[PDB]
Amino acid sequence: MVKLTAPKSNVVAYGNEFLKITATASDSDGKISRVDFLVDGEVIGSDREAPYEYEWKAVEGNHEISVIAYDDDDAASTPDSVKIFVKQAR
Repeated sequence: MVKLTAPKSNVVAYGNEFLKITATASDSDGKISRVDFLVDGEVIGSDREAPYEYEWKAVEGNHEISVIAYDDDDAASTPDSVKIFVKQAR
């Protein structure tokens, strides 16, 4: 399983500034190999070690941020996601 811990849906963010995405992940059968971080369904990057975190260069407008945990068989969890709105670059 995976849980998105940040950001919240009301996060204040601006274009071209970095937004931190954070997630927990765990698995009672075997081991989490990585957590992928997604924006609008596109993988922006991965983290292989807890605490799982990524920074995204924010782009203005509506976006959905998600996380997917992958096990040792490289099998995917159901995603956790949040919808945000990124303001125009200052």
